[PDB]
Amino acid sequence: SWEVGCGAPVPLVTCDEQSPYRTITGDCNNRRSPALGAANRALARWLPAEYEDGLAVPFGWTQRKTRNGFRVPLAREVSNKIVGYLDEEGVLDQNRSLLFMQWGQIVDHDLDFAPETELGSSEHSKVQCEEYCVQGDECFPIMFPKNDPKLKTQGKCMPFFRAGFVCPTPPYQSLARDQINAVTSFLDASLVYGSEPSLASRLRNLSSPLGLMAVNQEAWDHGLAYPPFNNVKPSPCEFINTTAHVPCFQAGDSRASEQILLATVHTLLLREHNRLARELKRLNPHWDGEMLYQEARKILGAFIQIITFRDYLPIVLGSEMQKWIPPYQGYNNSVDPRISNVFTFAFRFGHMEVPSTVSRLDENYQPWGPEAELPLHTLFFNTWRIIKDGGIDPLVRGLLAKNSKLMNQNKMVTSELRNKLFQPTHKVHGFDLAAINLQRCRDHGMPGYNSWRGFCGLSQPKTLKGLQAVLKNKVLAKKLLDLYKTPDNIDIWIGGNAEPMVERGRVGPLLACLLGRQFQQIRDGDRFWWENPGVFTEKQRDSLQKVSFSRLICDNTHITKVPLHAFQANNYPHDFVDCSAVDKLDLSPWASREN
Ligand code: HEM
Ligand SMILES: *[C@@H]1O[C@H](CO)[C@@H](O[C@@H]2O[C@H](CO)[C@@H](O)[C@H](O)[C@H]2NC(C)=O)[C@H](O)[C@H]1NC(C)=O
Ligand SMILES: *[C@@H]1O[C@H](CO)[C@@H](O)[C@H](O)[C@H]1NC(C)=O
Ligand SMILES: *[C@@H]1O[C@H](CO)[C@@H](O)[C@H](O)[C@H]1NC(C)=O
Ligand SMILES: [Ca+2]
Repeated sequence: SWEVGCGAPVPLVTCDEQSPYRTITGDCNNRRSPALGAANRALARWLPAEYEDGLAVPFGWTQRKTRNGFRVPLAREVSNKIVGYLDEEGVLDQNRSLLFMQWGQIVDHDLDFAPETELGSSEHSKVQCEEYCVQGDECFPIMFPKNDPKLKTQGKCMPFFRAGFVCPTPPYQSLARDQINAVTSFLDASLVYGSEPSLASRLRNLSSPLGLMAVNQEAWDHGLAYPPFNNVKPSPCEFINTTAHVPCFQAGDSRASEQILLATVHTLLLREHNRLARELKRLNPHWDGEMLYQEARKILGAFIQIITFRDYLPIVLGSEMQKWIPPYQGYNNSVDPRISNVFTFAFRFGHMEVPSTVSRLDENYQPWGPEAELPLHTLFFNTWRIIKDGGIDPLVRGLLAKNSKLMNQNKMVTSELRNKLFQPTHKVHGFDLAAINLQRCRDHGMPGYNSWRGFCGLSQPKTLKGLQAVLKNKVLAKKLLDLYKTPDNIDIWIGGNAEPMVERGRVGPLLACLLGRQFQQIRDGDRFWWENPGVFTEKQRDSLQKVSFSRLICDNTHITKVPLHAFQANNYPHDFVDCSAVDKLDLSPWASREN
């Protein structure tokens, strides 16, 4: 053992152990090892990390240092040759609503975040990276390949900063560099409430005993709540419209406002906590502040576990759903709840499900206004279009009535993310989400494609021919072997995403395995899973078994017509029924009467 346990973790964390509510930090879930499943620890390593020096350095950092006797291609080149595409016609998913994309990004944010390293508070190292494109330290710039239109217009590289890691922060190893997971691994609404105590209350409304979440005071949505503004300037949401002067939001998770449609969902969620607290009180007026917030918070994590596990994963995993996640068999103490370093890349399949435009729909679900359809790239860190362009209900309608993008081997990721990404502190709509992902696999030390196929007990192509049969694509196979030179070197993100989709799901076999096992572990390692006997009353569970993403829209917007199955593709008004026809979360079983 390199080190059996390493430094840099909050020491002052201790366990009640008979309390009914999860900690904010994830700590105390597991009794045998308390730190397991908690924020600010290291991502689990299902397989030994693979670095250039075997410790912390990434493949593609030292030019002459090959991986298996071959230079790894530049991320941007893999981006340009395989990932990109021009024609947006015929890419939409006939049977996946835009909500299908959004929910994956929401679930993913609840489960994992590996942030960039610090010490850039007043760093021109941050800038040195920006301006002179010099590779050093944590500055791991993405260099453009010769023949790249960004050479001509943007400079020599796209900045990129290595992710945070445990113990020594700048910069030390061993044990071989292990990256941080800043959020709780349990599916527990951390994205509404925060994963630090400091954030969590910062966000509660403690100016009153009602247990409500702190809302916006400087703006409203037909009298409905909006998430509070984050007052940390420099703010990028201000930076996108110097005029509009509208900052990003404050949510339990830092990425809330990365695009308007994620910000939107956050909104629906905050509204759900407040909405619920008023009710707990009405039925239980005696209940204090904490009692109200804790119990609403508990209802909420349970709602996310149900939508995720009953509605969402079956349609992501397909046939592969039972092979990996069999019907719940109760809490298992031996199960390692931690998110693995590789899941955070596996879950990135969502990137190829993001479309190039967002829509606003009116009451008749028709283009609301002159400019209802907008390019995705003018919606990164855009909050002003919610508050000042007539409200969320129309973005929510877009979500129901528009279609997710289908992953496509010849059409993987839209240019909106591929050439136009806005990243905070960097100024242009000019970054590349695909290249980022690849540079990151390398930063996080991921094992190649074949290691992961090995891990999942799948065949391991060694030849152009081999790869053709697995991907079922001759040209993709060939491009990939022309750059990688062997499948042993293919970055997992691309490797996994290249595989044709399994039956009735949205990922290949490699990912259905990577995804399948992770989620199974987070459901089986949660002392607080909702269906865990003892956590809710039988009664209470028969009341949650009814919740629906349709219901969540009804109870928290002025939309009065919704689909019954929100994630399949639903055209108005055939597939649309009035809210009246939809099952309500009967909170009656939460009555706690003293006499
Ligand atoms: C338009 C919507 C989206 C945008 C603009 C976006 C953008 C980003 C960005 C900038 C990062 C940070 C990458 C890095 O610096 O390494 C990221 C990471 C990630 N994305 Fe997305 N993404 C979107 C949608 C999604 C979806 C739909 C999914 C899954 C269904 C997803 C899953 C992830 C995951 C798991 C991470 C890594 C987070 C971590 O560090 O644990 N994203 N995305
Ligand atoms: C910045 O925000 C303002 C709105 O806050 C945008 O201006 C609006 O756009 C049209 C006219 O151009 C009108 O329908 C709105 O009523 C305008 N409002 C105001 C105050 O001008 C403007 O387009 C945004 N700029 C950018 C670059 O996004
Ligand atoms: C806190 O709750 C009180 C009581 O409803 C309300 O008047 C106030 O607006 C809330 N404050 C904030 C900052 O959200
Ligand atoms: C508990 O999890 C461990 C780890 O796989 C394993 O022994 C077993 O399958 C599970 N079963 C029970 C009954 O806890
Ligand atoms: Ca979580």
